[PDB]
Parts: sequence; structure tokens; C-alpha cells
Amino acid sequence: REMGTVELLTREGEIDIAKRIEDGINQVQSAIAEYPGTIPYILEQFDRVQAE
DNA sequence: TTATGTAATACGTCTGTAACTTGTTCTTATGTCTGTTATGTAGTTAATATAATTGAAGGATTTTAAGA
Repeated sequence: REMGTVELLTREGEIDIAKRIEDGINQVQSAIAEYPGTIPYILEQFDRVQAE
């Protein structure tokens, strides 16, 4: 009874939901990027990995 | 009578046994460390697919809460 009250989706529904998910994801990522210590962490991680 | 010399006898006693004890020396059982292999855990896969499930059955009486 509980799960039958949700309508079934189509292709375009999946596309729209995926677009909403990525929109939220990149909002979160942009929020993280605006932080003075975030970029140095990625930079030092790249510095370590590039040294193999 | 009395010196003398043998003889019984009791007590030290020199030595042979044995107990107490330690050195030390060798052997072995055990605990531990380390290296290798098997076991146990975990993450991922992209035609599409979109309301179970399986039974089960001749019961006969009481008492006690919900519904009206």
C-alpha cells in the first residue's frame, strides 16, 4: 500500500531527477571551493600523487 | 706377704658406612619470534526487466470484551 502510491517514471523523469542530483552536487562543490583551506588540500594531494 | 703375670672387662677410638648437601654440567621441554600460505572480507558489474504466497480444512463447549 505504501509503495503503490508513488507513480512510475519514464525516461525523461530519470533525466530530470539526475539533473537535479548533479545540480545539488555541484552546489555543494561550489560551496566547498569557497574556503581558503580547501584548495591547498587538493594542491598538496596532487603534489604527493604526482611524485608517484 | 707381696711382686708378678695372666685374664676378664669396660671404655675410648680409628676407621668404614652412610646421610646431608652443594657444584656444575649436560640435556630437554617450552615459549617466543619470524616467514609464508591460506582464509576471510569487500567492491563492482550499464540491452530491460517495476503490488507474494502457500496452504487448509467433520470441534465442542464455555467465558468475556467490542460493535450495534
